[PDB]
Amino acid sequence: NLCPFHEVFNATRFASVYAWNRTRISNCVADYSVLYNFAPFFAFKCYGVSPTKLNDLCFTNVYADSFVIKGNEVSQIAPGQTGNIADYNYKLPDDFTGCVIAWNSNKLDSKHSGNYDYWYRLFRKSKLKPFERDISTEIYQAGNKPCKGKGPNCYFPLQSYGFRPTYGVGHQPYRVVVLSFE
Amino acid sequence: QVQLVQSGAEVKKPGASVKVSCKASGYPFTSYGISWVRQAPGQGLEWMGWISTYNGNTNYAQKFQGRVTMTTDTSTTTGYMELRRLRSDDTAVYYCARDYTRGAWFGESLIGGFDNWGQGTLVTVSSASTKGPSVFPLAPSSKSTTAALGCLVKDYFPEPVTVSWNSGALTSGVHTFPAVLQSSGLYSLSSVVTVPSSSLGTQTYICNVNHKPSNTKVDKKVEPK
Amino acid sequence: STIEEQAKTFLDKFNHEAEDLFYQSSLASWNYNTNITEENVQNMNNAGDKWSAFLKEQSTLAQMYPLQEIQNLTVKLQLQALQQNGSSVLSEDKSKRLNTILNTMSTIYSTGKVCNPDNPQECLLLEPGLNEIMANSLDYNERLWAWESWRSEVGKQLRPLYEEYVVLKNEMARANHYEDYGDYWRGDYEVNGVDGYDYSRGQLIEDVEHTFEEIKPLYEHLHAYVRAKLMNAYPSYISPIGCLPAHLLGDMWGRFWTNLYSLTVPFGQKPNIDVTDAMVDQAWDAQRIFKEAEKFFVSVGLPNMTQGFWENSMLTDPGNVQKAVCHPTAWDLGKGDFRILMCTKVTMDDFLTAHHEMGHIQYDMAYAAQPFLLRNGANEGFHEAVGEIMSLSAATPKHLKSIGLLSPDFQEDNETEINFLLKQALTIVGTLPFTYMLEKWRWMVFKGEIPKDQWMKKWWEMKREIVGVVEPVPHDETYCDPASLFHVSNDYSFIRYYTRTLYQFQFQEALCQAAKHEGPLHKCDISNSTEAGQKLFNMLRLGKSEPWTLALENVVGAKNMNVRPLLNYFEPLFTWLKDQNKNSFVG
Amino acid sequence: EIVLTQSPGTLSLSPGERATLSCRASQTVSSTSLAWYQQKPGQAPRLLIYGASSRATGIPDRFSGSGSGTDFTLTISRLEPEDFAVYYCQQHDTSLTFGGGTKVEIKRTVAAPSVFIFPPSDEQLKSGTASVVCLLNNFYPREAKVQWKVDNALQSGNSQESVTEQDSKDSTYSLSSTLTLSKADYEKHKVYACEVTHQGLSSPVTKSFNRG
Ligand SMILES: *[C@@H]1O[C@H](CO)[C@@H](O[C@@H]2O[C@H](CO)[C@@H](O[C@@H]3O[C@H](CO)[C@@H](O)[C@H](O[C@H]4O[C@H](CO)[C@@H](O)[C@H](O)[C@@H]4O)[C@@H]3O)[C@H](O)[C@H]2NC(C)=O)[C@H](O)[C@H]1NC(C)=O
Ligand SMILES: *[C@@H]1O[C@H](CO)[C@@H](O[C@@H]2O[C@H](CO)[C@@H](O[C@@H]3O[C@H](CO)[C@@H](O)[C@H](O)[C@@H]3O)[C@H](O)[C@H]2NC(C)=O)[C@H](O)[C@H]1NC(C)=O
Ligand SMILES: *[C@@H]1O[C@H](CO)[C@@H](O[C@@H]2O[C@H](CO)[C@@H](O[C@@H]3O[C@H](CO)[C@@H](O)[C@H](O)[C@@H]3O)[C@H](O)[C@H]2NC(C)=O)[C@H](O)[C@H]1NC(C)=O
Ligand SMILES: *[C@@H]1O[C@H](CO)[C@@H](O[C@@H]2O[C@H](CO)[C@@H](O)[C@H](O)[C@H]2NC(C)=O)[C@H](O)[C@H]1NC(C)=O
Ligand SMILES: *[C@@H]1O[C@H](CO)[C@@H](O)[C@H](O)[C@H]1NC(C)=O
Ligand SMILES: *[C@@H]1O[C@H](CO)[C@@H](O)[C@H](O)[C@H]1NC(C)=O
Ligand SMILES: *[C@@H]1O[C@H](CO)[C@@H](O)[C@H](O)[C@H]1NC(C)=O
Ligand SMILES: [Zn+2]
Repeated sequence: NLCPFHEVFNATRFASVYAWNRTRISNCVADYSVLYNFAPFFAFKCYGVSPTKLNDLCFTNVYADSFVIKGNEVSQIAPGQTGNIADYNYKLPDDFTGCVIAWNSNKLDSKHSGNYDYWYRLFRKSKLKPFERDISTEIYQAGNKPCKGKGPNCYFPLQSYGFRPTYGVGHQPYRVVVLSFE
Repeated sequence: QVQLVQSGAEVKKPGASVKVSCKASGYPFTSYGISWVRQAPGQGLEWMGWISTYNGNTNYAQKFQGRVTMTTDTSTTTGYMELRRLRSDDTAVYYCARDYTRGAWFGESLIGGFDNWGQGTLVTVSSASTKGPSVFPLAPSSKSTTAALGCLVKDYFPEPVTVSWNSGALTSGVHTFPAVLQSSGLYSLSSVVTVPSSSLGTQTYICNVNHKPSNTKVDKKVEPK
Repeated sequence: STIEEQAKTFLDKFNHEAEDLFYQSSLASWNYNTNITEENVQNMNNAGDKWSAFLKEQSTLAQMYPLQEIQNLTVKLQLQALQQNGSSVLSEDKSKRLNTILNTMSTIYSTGKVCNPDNPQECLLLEPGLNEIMANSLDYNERLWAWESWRSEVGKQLRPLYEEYVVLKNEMARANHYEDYGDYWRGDYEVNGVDGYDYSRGQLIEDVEHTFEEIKPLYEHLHAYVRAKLMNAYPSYISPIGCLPAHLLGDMWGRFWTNLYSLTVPFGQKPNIDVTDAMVDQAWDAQRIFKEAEKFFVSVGLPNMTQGFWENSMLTDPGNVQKAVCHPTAWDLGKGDFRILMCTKVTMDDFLTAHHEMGHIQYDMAYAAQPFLLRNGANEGFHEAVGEIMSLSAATPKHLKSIGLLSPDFQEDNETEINFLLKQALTIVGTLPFTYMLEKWRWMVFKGEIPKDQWMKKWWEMKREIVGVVEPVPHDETYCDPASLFHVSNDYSFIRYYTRTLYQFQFQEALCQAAKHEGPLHKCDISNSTEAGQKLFNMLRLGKSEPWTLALENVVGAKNMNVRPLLNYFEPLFTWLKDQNKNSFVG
Repeated sequence: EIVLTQSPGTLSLSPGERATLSCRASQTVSSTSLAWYQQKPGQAPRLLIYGASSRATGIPDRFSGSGSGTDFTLTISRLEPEDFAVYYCQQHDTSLTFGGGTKVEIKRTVAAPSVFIFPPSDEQLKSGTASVVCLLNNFYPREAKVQWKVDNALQSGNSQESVTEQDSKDSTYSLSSTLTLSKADYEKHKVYACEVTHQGLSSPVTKSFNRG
């Protein structure tokens, strides 16, 4: 009946960024006041609409995109933006209607011994189109002459985040939730 | 304004099955689940299971893998827990908290904990029968030993004895020990009072046992000798 | 295929894996420096061994790339910074002998206790034992004993071993299949692939020598002024033409000139701005000191510190069980992790060094957007320069009247200004004659240009032309040393300690001009000037992706390094030096 | 099936000190799945810390929590009289398990009992039963040892202990030692002794007397 926004914001485990999770919220009366009355969720930037006029739409497909990218990688979650995360990890269209509610989660997602549990692909020959999920799991390798293993010019694409608790705000695991009203 | 109406005590016997009531109020019913925790007398808390009222999903512990079932009422926002094959050690106080540890819709998990609790529910299970309290006096010794005196509520079932003294007159210096199960599988309780030395044989001390289940009210007068 | 593709990919994998492994190693070393335990010692040794093995493997993989086929400028700069050898084809036995000599020399210098004669059992350390005598004592006899013991107990033990080490350096530099091991050190200088911003190899020779030609006025004036002050201190170390040794610079080798200040005081009557008593009176602790530094940095438009800096950095020695080295270091662990390790107390010196480490952290935070190989100065020497300039700006009396730290009723005078300016001149600029003379003479020794048997003959003759040695006591020929030194003995690049001091004072006037400052440059506090902050941040943000030519030109307005701005910084002090050296005979 | 093994067992403190409780897991437990509770005597527990860091609704500032991986801690700064209750720890990283619990009692001065003794009632003998009960008045601390000696030797099986809670006013306990013997054994033996060794006492005080 009400909106399972706490089952996403107030959830325990998110997904890996290269294969980010995407939960579809529906049929709920979204009380945005729980997140709009004050500012506990850091950046609250809405692209195209206003926070005060959020009730004048229809909840056809509100795709609450849940993932952990980085502190200074939320800037690459803007419409018409390019970068390492935007080219091929998660691409947002130029004409994008939605909001970004990224909030810090340093204490929840960290490990003194090293939280090597969140992966992003680093090298790619091509680029990916918007409105396209990345759920397939092929295996790739580098160029020059065909090779095997981490040789002279051959590298493993998916490399892991450290996520030790004492990082800076720009590298701390900001749990980013992106709403795409469509 | 959180309210969690919970059912009353039970005096069931081994071999049967019972279901506990838990009425919650003051929150959107379908956005949260209901959990259950059982606590034996003089013991610690131990988990029983979790149920979501949205899609009807359940989650039980391995210790009670199959011995238990949970039902929910959506119209009255009431949760239920039913235990089967009652054993002798199944006597406990059952609590009904409000779930914020696992998501209702998604079911994955939530960062939280049981935030709002009920009142508790003592369910006593034993192989016995209703009995009247056989009150036995405890007068002070013949030698004038501040002394103590009382009346022994012995051989009574279950534990509904209300033993006042002089309709609550000498409450200054009253000790009422909790009931302890004897080796014969029957609770005996003791309640005693203390009197000064200079006023030993001057007053009248009657203990009013208001044991409602048997309606036995033997007000045995005890006076120091 | 396409060879142009397969070098930036190598650079990026290096930039991540490293960032992972370097963060691991930095965390281990940080824990050891904050928690000296055998378990953490073993863990940090394992981390350092893994880091060194990975770096050596990556260097072996990177030397494969020729420096010609790629045309992308940043890629070529990164590769040339990482295309070096060490002992790639040099024999295992010769490298093992090299390491044996190196470790033996380091042990003899530092670990080898300077056992006082007539008591071989009582073996006193060099530090802080003779450090006390050198930075503190003023007697001629004790210092003469210290110099004799140095040049005849470390000198004799270092002559043959380091002579064979210099021969090994001759052979390795010549067989390097390149110009020399000096090329190994200077490789980050050369820029190739773009016309108008390319850098040559021998261009540094001309840069250093011509800067010496134009500093020889300031060089000789400041050096002779220190000479005359030590003459007032040490009458029989300095004849009216007499020279100065190298162990009278506070530390052993002479990296910094700081400890000379007590003997070089221009105006000793008026005490300097010592805020220790003032900070005690207002009941302000170390955290308040760092908040003051943070506010100073905000005043010029630069961003202020993150909460992680306040939380994680160790701003006070724990004491009790915890044993920590009190060496200040702006520990840039990477991945946004900026910490400061220092045993901060209520002290003016702690205030200034907090500003310096804050400048280090600010520079690290400026280029955080670069890849790991580019998460450094555009060359090796930008970093300490950015660190020093902030303390220079913050130590001004005007800024301390600005923060309600001194009485506004009191007024400054030229006396305290000259005192402070000379104090900073000794501290910072003193490392340029060091680098130029000692390092380049050492390098031409490394190539083998100077004969072995004529070392001590050439050694004091350099002071016989610049300053004019007259010797009350003769010398021997079997004296040599410079290998002891930490960086020469632990495989670290060295030329950064020249570019640092040129660039910081070459940035100083460029920033103060944007601040609308009027009057002398020494008293210029850039506080309340967003223009100067923007001008500095224009270069600080570049990192190493762009050439250091563009990095310099982004502030100084010139594509090539010059020392004229440093000469104009000490313009008050330069005129004062010309007015004081009227009697000091400049040999 | 991670075991939490909450430690310590009990906690007696003074009105104004600092309170600290621990809950240590075997395997590694995520910090997002641990909570704390506070159970006043006779009432239900109430959440204090959720998520191992956050404070629940209506919880005063003196309550705090922390911990991650294998060790977790609850912290109370000021000890008001209402801050003496029962506490537990919970985890749901992998299945939901609780801790052993940690009672919080009130620390006071060492009180000594006023040991009594009572022969079985004559009306009790009119029901084919006898019972010798040994009584101890207000005493501190709770730890007290009691023994039953018949004639000269200890007995077994005929012992049912019962201890109340600390009093609201004086914060002292009350102990009831009960021995049950048939009237045949009651008249078979003559000398009855209640051997009590309380930490608040300095000797094995035995205040009992034989039939007469
Ligand atoms: C630097 O490294 C040293 C390495 O020794 C490290 O020392 C540690 O000190 C702490 C105490 O400050 C030790 O912690 C305790 O150790 C005992 C066993 O020796 C455990 O039983 C303790 O845990 C129990 O008790 C706790 C409450 O006191 C409970 O919360 C917990 O659940 C347990 O019941 C506790 O761990 C620690 O063992 C040593 N280290 C060792 C011996 O490995 C020091 O703290 C480090 N400090 C810094 C500044 O880095
Ligand atoms: C996830 O769970 C937390 C609770 O553990 C939610 O935060 C809490 O939300 C409630 C409202 O649902 C807040 O109550 C409000 O408190 C303010 C005073 O602080 C009061 O003025 C209001 O009238 C109301 O009572 C509560 O404070 C807040 N707690 C916080 C912010 O720490 C959170 O909304 C949940 N996130 C979701 C739904 O995604
Ligand atoms: C040489 O190597 C550099 C990388 O070191 C190559 O850089 C890339 O150049 C393109 C432009 O040609 C940059 O594109 C721009 O990126 C920004 C940020 O995403 C975007 O807003 C602009 O619209 C535009 O797409 C790109 O960022 C840059 N990449 C990096 C990492 O700097 C350069 O192309 C190479 N040159 C040759 C000839 O190979
Ligand atoms: C660091 O920068 C922050 C930027 O917000 C400063 O915060 C403001 O400081 C002023 C006083 O200087 C307060 O009046 C504002 O309310 C603060 N804003 C916020 C959001 O806290 C902070 O003071 C700076 N620290 C310094 C200058 O040392
Ligand atoms: C994402 O969460 C949903 C439940 O909301 C789950 O069904 C799905 O499997 C998850 N996928 C990932 C990528 O973890
Ligand atoms: C130095 O490295 C270059 C780069 O590959 C190589 O050509 C040369 O042979 C190496 N020389 C030595 C002495 O290792
Ligand atoms: C900087 O600006 C502040 C705010 O106007 C002022 O209080 C302070 O004195 C200024 N500092 C200077 C001019 O050094
Ligand atoms: Zn420095």
